[PDB]
Amino acid sequence: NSTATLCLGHHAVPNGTLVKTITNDQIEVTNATELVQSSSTGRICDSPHRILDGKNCTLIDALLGDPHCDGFQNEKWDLFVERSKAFSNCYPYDVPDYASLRSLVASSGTLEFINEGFNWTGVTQSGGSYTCKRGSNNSFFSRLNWLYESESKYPVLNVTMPNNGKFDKLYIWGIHHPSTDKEQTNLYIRASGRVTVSTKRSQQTVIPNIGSRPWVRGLSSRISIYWTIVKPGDILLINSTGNLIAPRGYFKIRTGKSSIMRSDAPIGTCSSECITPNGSIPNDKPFQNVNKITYGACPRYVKQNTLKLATGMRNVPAIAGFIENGWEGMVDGWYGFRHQNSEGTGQAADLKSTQAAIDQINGKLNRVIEKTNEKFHQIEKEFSEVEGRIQDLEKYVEDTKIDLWSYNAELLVALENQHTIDLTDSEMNKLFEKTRKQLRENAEDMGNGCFKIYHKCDNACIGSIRNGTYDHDVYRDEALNNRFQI
Amino acid sequence: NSTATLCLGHHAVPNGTLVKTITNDQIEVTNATELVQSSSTGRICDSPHRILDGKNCTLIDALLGDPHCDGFQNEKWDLFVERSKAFSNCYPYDVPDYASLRSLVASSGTLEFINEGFNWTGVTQSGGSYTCKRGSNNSFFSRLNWLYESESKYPVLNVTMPNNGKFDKLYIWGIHHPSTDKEQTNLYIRASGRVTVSTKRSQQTVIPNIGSRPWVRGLSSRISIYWTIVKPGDILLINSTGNLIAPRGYFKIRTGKSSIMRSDAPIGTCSSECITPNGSIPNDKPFQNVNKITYGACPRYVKQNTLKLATGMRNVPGAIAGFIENGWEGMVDGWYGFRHQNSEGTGQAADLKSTQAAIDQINGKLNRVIEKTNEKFHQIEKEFSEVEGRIQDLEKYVEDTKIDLWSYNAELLVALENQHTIDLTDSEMNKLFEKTRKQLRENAEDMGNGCFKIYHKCDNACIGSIRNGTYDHDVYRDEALNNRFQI
Amino acid sequence: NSTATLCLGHHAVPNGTLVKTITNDQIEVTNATELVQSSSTGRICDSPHRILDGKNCTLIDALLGDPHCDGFQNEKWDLFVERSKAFSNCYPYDVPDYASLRSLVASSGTLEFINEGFNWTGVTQSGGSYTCKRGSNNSFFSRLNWLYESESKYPVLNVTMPNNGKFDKLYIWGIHHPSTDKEQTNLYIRASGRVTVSTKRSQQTVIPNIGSRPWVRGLSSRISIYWTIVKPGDILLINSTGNLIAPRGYFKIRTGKSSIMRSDAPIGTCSSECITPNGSIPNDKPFQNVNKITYGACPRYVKQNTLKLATGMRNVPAIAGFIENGWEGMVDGWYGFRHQNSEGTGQAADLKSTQAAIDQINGKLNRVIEKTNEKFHQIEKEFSEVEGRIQDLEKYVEDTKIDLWSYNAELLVALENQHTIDLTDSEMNKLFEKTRKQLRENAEDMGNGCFKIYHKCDNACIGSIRNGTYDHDVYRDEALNNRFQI
Ligand SMILES: *[C@@H]1O[C@H](CO)[C@@H](O[C@@H]2O[C@H](CO)[C@@H](O[C@@H]3O[C@H](CO)[C@@H](O)[C@H](O)[C@@H]3O)[C@H](O)[C@H]2NC(C)=O)[C@H](O)[C@H]1NC(C)=O
Ligand SMILES: *[C@@H]1O[C@H](CO)[C@@H](O[C@@H]2O[C@H](CO)[C@@H](O[C@@H]3O[C@H](CO)[C@@H](O)[C@H](O)[C@@H]3O)[C@H](O)[C@H]2NC(C)=O)[C@H](O)[C@H]1NC(C)=O
Ligand SMILES: *[C@@H]1O[C@H](CO)[C@@H](O[C@@H]2O[C@H](CO)[C@@H](O[C@@H]3O[C@H](CO)[C@@H](O)[C@H](O)[C@@H]3O)[C@H](O)[C@H]2NC(C)=O)[C@H](O)[C@H]1NC(C)=O
Ligand SMILES: *[C@@H]1O[C@H](CO)[C@@H](O[C@@H]2O[C@H](CO)[C@@H](O[C@@H]3O[C@H](CO)[C@@H](O)[C@H](O)[C@@H]3O)[C@H](O)[C@H]2NC(C)=O)[C@H](O)[C@H]1NC(C)=O
Ligand SMILES: *[C@@H]1O[C@H](CO)[C@@H](O[C@@H]2O[C@H](CO)[C@@H](O[C@@H]3O[C@H](CO)[C@@H](O)[C@H](O)[C@@H]3O)[C@H](O)[C@H]2NC(C)=O)[C@H](O)[C@H]1NC(C)=O
Ligand SMILES: *[C@@H]1O[C@H](CO)[C@@H](O[C@@H]2O[C@H](CO)[C@@H](O[C@@H]3O[C@H](CO)[C@@H](O)[C@H](O)[C@@H]3O)[C@H](O)[C@H]2NC(C)=O)[C@H](O)[C@H]1NC(C)=O
Ligand SMILES: *[C@@H]1O[C@H](CO)[C@@H](O[C@@H]2O[C@H](CO)[C@@H](O[C@@H]3O[C@H](CO)[C@@H](O)[C@H](O)[C@@H]3O)[C@H](O)[C@H]2NC(C)=O)[C@H](O)[C@H]1NC(C)=O
Ligand SMILES: *[C@@H]1O[C@H](CO)[C@@H](O[C@@H]2O[C@H](CO)[C@@H](O)[C@H](O)[C@H]2NC(C)=O)[C@H](O)[C@H]1NC(C)=O
Ligand SMILES: *[C@@H]1O[C@H](CO)[C@@H](O[C@@H]2O[C@H](CO)[C@@H](O)[C@H](O)[C@H]2NC(C)=O)[C@H](O)[C@H]1NC(C)=O
Ligand SMILES: *[C@@H]1O[C@H](CO)[C@@H](O[C@@H]2O[C@H](CO)[C@@H](O)[C@H](O)[C@H]2NC(C)=O)[C@H](O)[C@H]1NC(C)=O
Ligand SMILES: *[C@@H]1O[C@H](CO)[C@@H](O[C@@H]2O[C@H](CO)[C@@H](O)[C@H](O)[C@H]2NC(C)=O)[C@H](O)[C@H]1NC(C)=O
Ligand SMILES: *[C@@H]1O[C@H](CO)[C@@H](O[C@@H]2O[C@H](CO)[C@@H](O)[C@H](O)[C@H]2NC(C)=O)[C@H](O)[C@H]1NC(C)=O
Ligand SMILES: *[C@@H]1O[C@H](CO)[C@@H](O[C@@H]2O[C@H](CO)[C@@H](O)[C@H](O)[C@H]2NC(C)=O)[C@H](O)[C@H]1NC(C)=O
Ligand SMILES: *[C@@H]1O[C@H](CO)[C@@H](O[C@@H]2O[C@H](CO)[C@@H](O)[C@H](O)[C@H]2NC(C)=O)[C@H](O)[C@H]1NC(C)=O
Ligand SMILES: *[C@@H]1O[C@H](CO)[C@@H](O)[C@H](O)[C@H]1NC(C)=O
Ligand SMILES: *[C@@H]1O[C@H](CO)[C@@H](O)[C@H](O)[C@H]1NC(C)=O
Ligand SMILES: *[C@@H]1O[C@H](CO)[C@@H](O)[C@H](O)[C@H]1NC(C)=O
Ligand SMILES: *[C@@H]1O[C@H](CO)[C@@H](O)[C@H](O)[C@H]1NC(C)=O
Ligand SMILES: *[C@@H]1O[C@H](CO)[C@@H](O)[C@H](O)[C@H]1NC(C)=O
Ligand SMILES: *[C@@H]1O[C@H](CO)[C@@H](O)[C@H](O)[C@H]1NC(C)=O
Ligand SMILES: *[C@@H]1O[C@H](CO)[C@@H](O)[C@H](O)[C@H]1NC(C)=O
Ligand SMILES: *[C@@H]1O[C@H](CO)[C@@H](O)[C@H](O)[C@H]1NC(C)=O
Repeated sequence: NSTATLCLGHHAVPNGTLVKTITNDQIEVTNATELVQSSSTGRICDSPHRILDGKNCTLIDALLGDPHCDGFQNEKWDLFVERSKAFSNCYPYDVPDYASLRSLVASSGTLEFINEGFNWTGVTQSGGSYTCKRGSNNSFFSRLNWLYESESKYPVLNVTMPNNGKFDKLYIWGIHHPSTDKEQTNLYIRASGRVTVSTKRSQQTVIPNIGSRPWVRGLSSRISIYWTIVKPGDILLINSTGNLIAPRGYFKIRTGKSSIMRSDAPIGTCSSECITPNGSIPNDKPFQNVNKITYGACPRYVKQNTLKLATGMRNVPAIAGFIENGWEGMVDGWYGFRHQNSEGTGQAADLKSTQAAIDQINGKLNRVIEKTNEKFHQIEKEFSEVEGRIQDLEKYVEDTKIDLWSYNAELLVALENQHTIDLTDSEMNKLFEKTRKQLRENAEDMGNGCFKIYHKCDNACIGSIRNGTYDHDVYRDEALNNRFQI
Repeated sequence: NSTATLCLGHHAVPNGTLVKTITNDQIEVTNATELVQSSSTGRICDSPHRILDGKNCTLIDALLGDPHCDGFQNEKWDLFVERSKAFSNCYPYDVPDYASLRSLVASSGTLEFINEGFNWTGVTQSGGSYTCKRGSNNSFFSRLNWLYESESKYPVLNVTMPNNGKFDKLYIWGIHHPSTDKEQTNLYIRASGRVTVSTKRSQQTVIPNIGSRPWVRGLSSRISIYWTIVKPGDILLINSTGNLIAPRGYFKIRTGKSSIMRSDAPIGTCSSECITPNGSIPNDKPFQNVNKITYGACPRYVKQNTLKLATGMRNVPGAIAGFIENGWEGMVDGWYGFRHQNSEGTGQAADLKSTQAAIDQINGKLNRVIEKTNEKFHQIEKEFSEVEGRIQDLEKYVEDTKIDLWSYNAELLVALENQHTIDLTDSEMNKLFEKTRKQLRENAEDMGNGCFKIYHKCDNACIGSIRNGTYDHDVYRDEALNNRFQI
Repeated sequence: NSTATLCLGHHAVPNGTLVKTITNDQIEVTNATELVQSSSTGRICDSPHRILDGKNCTLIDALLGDPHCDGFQNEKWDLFVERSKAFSNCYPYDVPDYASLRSLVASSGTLEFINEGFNWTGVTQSGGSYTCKRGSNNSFFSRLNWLYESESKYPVLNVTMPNNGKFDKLYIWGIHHPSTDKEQTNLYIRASGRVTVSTKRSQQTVIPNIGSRPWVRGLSSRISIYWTIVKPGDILLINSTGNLIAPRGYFKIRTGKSSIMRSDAPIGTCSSECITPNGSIPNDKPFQNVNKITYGACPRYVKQNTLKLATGMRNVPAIAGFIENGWEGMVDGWYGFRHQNSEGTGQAADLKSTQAAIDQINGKLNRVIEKTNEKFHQIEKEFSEVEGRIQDLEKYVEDTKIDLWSYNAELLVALENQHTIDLTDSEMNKLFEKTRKQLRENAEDMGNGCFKIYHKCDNACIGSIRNGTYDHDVYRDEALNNRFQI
């Protein structure tokens, strides 16, 4: 035979993967990678973030100084983990705007407390209760000071505490709501008391409401917790005629990246930057389906449980070229040559075109994988109580956010996959045209991805075509003689 | 040395449509479809959602038990429709945080009420008023209990009601603000009263303010409405020495997909999943411009009133010529096809396979644009009757931010999709041309206008063999090479 | 000698610019434009928006009528600019909902005040203080009326003011908190006063708290500011037994595009639609990095400090064609021809293909640049105090928004640049194919972007190829003779 065949082709695999594009919902590619993190280890890694396990204590109980929370005194955290088993074991209390106090302490990230010498002359300090046992002693919240009558007298208190420092001061104080009038008059001589806590710019007044309350841990009395922030150069001024649960000092309030999370996941010895209530998750992938509640450098939450990014070309199950099919038998390259000549048949991968496609697919992998982590503060996203307007707005904000990011994730994968298909198809065409330019007038396109070479073309000659060193002039006379005969 | 011409082309229409792409603001295509729902029937369909027309009653008036709202007792709804003509015809009242009470009742979706036996020994029950007529006699809110003196005595009430069930209880109660001291002392012996309603985790104390308020429906007194939710295992405790408007029981409070909408649109007999204050709208399209207030499975609201998605190729208005120059208005039975000119005359034939390939891809993207579409969650309020400050600004800002982002998404999506449709329909034309040139081998030359000069005798059957893909170039190669390569 | 060479090419520049695409993080193009506004002039332009410089006055002090703010009476604004140097110099006061009042007045855009004749029979009007000097005399807030005892009597007030107009009325009023019981009884006979301000649909009751507050400008007393909006057809009813700081009328409350901004930037005589606290910025570009706080028609805020949009093709620094190289020596076009023939060598730009590429790039420039400005009202985005739940939600919404727009901006530039690279490559190939179709059998593709023309091809013949009027039949006999020799 005075001719040879040179076919251009691409590889194929027996186990393709379905992905989505702009055109079709399901197209098979040779390989893909998952972009949605859907699994967790189940453990909260104690590195690199400072994790603080609240165990039996809520953050507020550790703030007030519930006795079984004494170990939390002056503690700091990057992430405070509140357990569902936590409980209160001191004086029954409520906190108006509980969520806001819990949030502002959590964000501050410290329970550092500085005692201050308040001048409570005329009243008895450190009132206790059998409902707040600390060891063998009736006691009280470690950071609050229960004031009451001294010598059957409760003089009007007018006590000041200036902030001469360079930091903000967080003062926690309260008001005692006795259950009976006798109880009211025994502790505070008057049948009713008043508290005004003021600064240069603010004032807070609260009236105790004597009366029976539903029984909670052996009492029908209550304490209401309030807070006051005193800026540097401002002054705390306390006026009371009874029922004041006084502060023993202030908490340092700092600005930082700390937060709080509800979780029953065990704390483990490992390292992971992203934390969810289900446990830590890796943050290599750009999206995650584990939990919309996150802490740290985290993939963005989406509704999809899987989004596959194509990392290879379309998978397509005498000799023939790429127009017909792909080559499962080609394992050492993505594109290559098959030939038939006087020496038989052969196959060789084209490394340069293979690397050009691989470099682009790895290129888009870096862009899709590095424009990734959400890294700012998080509102609450789960609610135990029905609250109306503001809770509705929080849910609406989070739902709007998730739908937009789910849309972004869906579009990104479809656009990226369409481009991956296009670029891998383009490399095939570029190799074919490159080969056709080499052959000049010595070959004809058979239309199936193969060239009919109109001269004797041994393996070294075929190698020169794969080489880019084929000299068409050497064979032109023979080839034109074979092509243009009658 | 006879020859023939075979031209490749695509169709064109006289009435094209302008669409947008990544490049141009206006490019004419053969066909397009609208993606923004911009019209409504004006009618609220009563299916498949349970619609409840409030008619003359607000949701709160039906909750409290205004006499002309008695027909709303124990009713449920998926969507409560409040009319602008609604009015109150009972005791003048106000509700601190009205919007929150209205919202949580609306979301619960039921006015189911369970009477309970409270112990009001020592006081007179069921106080009435002439401004709240029921039938012929002075009456009051059906679900509220006006307590006052018994035998010139109002003992300190200390009444309990445990929650021993497995669901939450919503208690509606109130406080009477008399206009004069005589009124205060006649009904409630002391010159001032107190109310404390508490649970294990909450307590609410409110002080009546005796005095005249502006005249409303014949009275200068007021009732202030409050509410309390009691969890299972918790206990309601009521302590009062006067002015208490007592509850007669609790409302069931549920968690579900119910809501409330202000609208004057009539309710109709039809079926439609998306409801807006303008009426029901179809939800086939991905976007809508009718109203940012929606209920049900609805297209997403965008600022654009039209977004046209290309569903055909670019529209482009004696020898024959191919696709390079123009399109073929005379081709009606296909999108791509052939024209030939040979010894037997001229002819035209559509290529069915390549036409379907284009249509299949365009229908493919039509599905993707339409299937990832409906918003399916709860909606905050988006219109406001009073100017309120911080929280209302944030609600408006959230909604404005959302709409701008979805408007951007819709604009980009249509421009990308249209660019791809133009590109794929152009590609099908080029692939059909390349497919033909591969068949002809050395028997033809590209004339540069979308046509081939075939350098051999090429009768109608021979032309048909090229369109059919069965043309054998070897049969004609000798004749063709002789015609091509002469001096 | 009896042949010619015709090469197809595109231009190149020595100083390319790096942009991003879908594939690579850094690809050099001939030209690009910046999409992120990152600089400000430092000046707030007084046009075309009505700027009102508060100078020494906060908006609230101008509202109440602090004497050194008398010049702001009845003033209007599009944007009120509050300075950090502002101060109060009247009676010490607080506003329980300061931020909300400041916001609704700012949004209304006017301090227009309508005096009304209230019936204060039985009390003395226009109470003053030495802490609020107007000229040289004890005075008070210009818009408030300090009522107190007349003839050692303070009768119970029951005063009405109906709204019979067609607009809403904003009433600003207050309550006096005396520091001692002596002040309380001297001004108001009773040891305590009560105020109820009501309408058909609302009622507000407030109790003074007698007692010492921290020293502010020589006094320990306070005024608490409250407000009431009265709709058309509604009625204001004021009931007082002491301590009432009465309104002298109402402020007009309008609905419009006005707002308030904190800034120390100087106000300028210039024109700029977009204002930031750093100063006015141009709004030609679609995005900006200057400040998330904006007023007017503004580019959207993004985290990126630069986003470069390609406005030219990839930059690729005898004769050869585009397969190898770009042509830095081609300055008058984007694509063109280089030839070698019997009359010498030459270069010519192809205007049609250059304009086709430029028109597509200018076309996408309009779409990227014209659909751009945010044109609605803005929440607060910086906070002086630590506040809890609602502030967290405000921060979270703004952070969510900025990340979404930052993502949109990144994806848009990557897609646009990929398409710009692709469309400019396509124009080069289309020009090459157009030339190849013209030449028919008279030339062969040399594989480097050049044609070998197998006939004598003078300057006029080359011109006919570039003009699209080359007649291949004229030269086909000569060309076939040179090509097909054996
Ligand atoms: C329910 O709430 C009311 C309101 O706080 C509570 O009222 C208190 O009732 C006691 C009697 O039970 C009053 O004490 C009496 O005052 C007179 C005044 O002279 C005195 O002579 C009597 O010996 C007795 O001390 C008390 O003043 C009153 N407190 C207020 C603020 O009005 C009531 O106790 C609550 N009941 C329950 C069961 O919670
Ligand atoms: C006003 O009404 C409430 C409603 O009952 C009264 O509260 C009740 O007070 C008694 C004790 O005074 C509580 O009984 C306790 O029950 C536990 C359960 O085992 C038991 O261990 C204690 O030894 C004691 O028996 C009862 O729980 C409590 N009810 C609620 C709902 O908390 C209140 O005392 C009345 N106050 C008056 C009349 O002043
Ligand atoms: C404005 O609101 C005030 C605050 O409630 C109302 O004050 C009430 O005024 C009446 C007399 O004007 C007081 O009643 C009198 O009490 C004395 C006490 O010795 C008695 O001797 C008289 O026979 C008469 O009953 C009433 O106590 C007082 N309310 C309170 C809580 O102190 C006033 O009525 C309102 N004015 C309006 C709406 O015009
Ligand atoms: C405190 O002042 C208010 C208002 O200055 C007094 O309320 C007024 O009471 C009169 C008495 O009926 C109301 O008269 C009504 O006039 C309309 C006119 O159309 C008429 O249709 C009614 O049948 C009735 O006669 C008047 O509307 C009402 N004003 C308001 C704003 O509600 C109040 O009586 C004073 N309180 C004391 C204790 O003096
Ligand atoms: C502004 O408020 C004052 C006080 O609330 C109103 O003045 C009061 O007007 C009534 C009727 O004009 C007076 O009643 C008269 O009392 C005299 C005895 O002094 C009696 O001889 C008459 O037959 C009549 O009953 C009332 O005394 C008077 N009170 C005061 C303190 O002057 C005044 O009408 C209000 N202004 C307007 C425009 O409504
Ligand atoms: C702290 O705040 C309380 C109220 O929030 C202020 O209470 C007031 O205390 C004075 C005593 O300095 C009381 O005045 C006295 O009343 C007796 C009894 O009639 C009288 O005989 C005396 O001549 C003297 O006037 C005043 O009633 C009381 N206020 C109230 C509303 O009851 C206290 O002054 C504040 N202390 C400081 C240092 O700011
Ligand atoms: C309740 O306690 C407060 C806080 O200790 C007392 O306020 C203080 O009152 C004194 C008396 O005038 C103020 O002294 C003044 O200081 C200024 C600033 O240098 C000075 O220029 C004056 O000549 C005068 O000496 C002091 O500033 C003030 N402190 C605060 C924080 O307000 C108040 O006196 C007590 N209440 C009663 C009724 O005594
Ligand atoms: C399928 O594609 C993935 C992603 O490109 C390949 O996984 C990468 O493999 C290289 C070298 O083996 C690593 O350096 C990358 O970190 C891997 N990336 C990811 C996301 O895993 C994988 O090798 C391909 N072939 C398969 C899975 O058979
Ligand atoms: C991670 O944990 C959360 C809750 O801690 C899981 O969310 C619940 O999933 C169950 C699965 O049946 C649902 O029934 C609940 O309605 C979900 N609750 C909430 C509040 O979302 C979540 O499924 C976990 N992630 C997993 C298992 O991948
Ligand atoms: C809604 O309320 C209006 C106002 O009361 C009702 O219209 C009145 O209806 C009664 C009874 O038919 C007539 O006697 C009155 O003459 C009507 N007045 C006016 C001004 O129209 C209306 O019927 C109510 N409709 C419903 C469904 O409750
Ligand atoms: C549906 O009704 C709404 C109002 O319920 C219309 O929206 C308002 O229409 C008026 C009339 O032009 C405008 O002045 C308002 O500015 C519109 N408000 C908003 C938020 O858009 C809306 O145009 C109606 N749609 C149809 C199709 O009738
Ligand atoms: C690089 O591209 C920019 C943008 O296309 C060119 O700047 C434009 O120049 C025209 C004509 O002078 C102006 O009408 C446009 O307003 C300009 N646009 C922008 C965004 O500045 C610039 O000339 C190009 N540079 C080179 C060297 O070609
Ligand atoms: C803003 O207020 C400050 C402080 O009152 C002013 O500074 C005073 O300026 C005037 C002349 O400009 C002098 O009479 C005073 O001696 C300055 N210092 C003081 C009073 O401590 C400033 O001028 C005011 N600026 C404006 C624009 O009103
Ligand atoms: C515009 O002004 C803001 C604040 O006045 C600048 O942001 C601050 O920049 C400094 C560095 O100069 C940082 O230390 C602060 O932390 C920044 N604060 C905030 C809130 O961002 C901003 O850089 C200015 N931008 C321009 C273009 O002038
Ligand atoms: C197919 O199987 C091989 C080994 O059997 C594996 O390496 C490859 O990842 C698989 N392909 C895909 C797309 O998972
Ligand atoms: C938590 O409380 C339970 C029940 O009182 C107790 O058995 C357990 O030891 C506590 N754990 C810690 C860490 O305090
Ligand atoms: C505390 O205040 C009293 C005034 O009641 C004062 O006499 C005393 O010096 C102050 N300091 C003390 C007791 O250390
Ligand atoms: C291919 O090229 C190499 C050098 O690039 C040469 O050594 C070899 O002989 C050529 N022919 C083949 C490999 O058939
Ligand atoms: C235009 O497109 C729509 C939707 O793709 C299709 O239903 C309709 O039949 C098309 N019309 C023509 C004339 O092609
Ligand atoms: C209601 O409460 C009163 C309180 O004095 C009590 O005497 C009476 O027995 C109670 N009635 C019933 C039916 O339980
Ligand atoms: C294709 O169609 C033409 C016309 O009917 C005919 O000449 C030819 O043999 C057909 N070949 C097929 C269907 O394989
Ligand atoms: C096109 O330009 C060539 C350059 O020489 C010229 O020969 C020819 O006449 C021109 N034709 C037209 C139509 O401009």
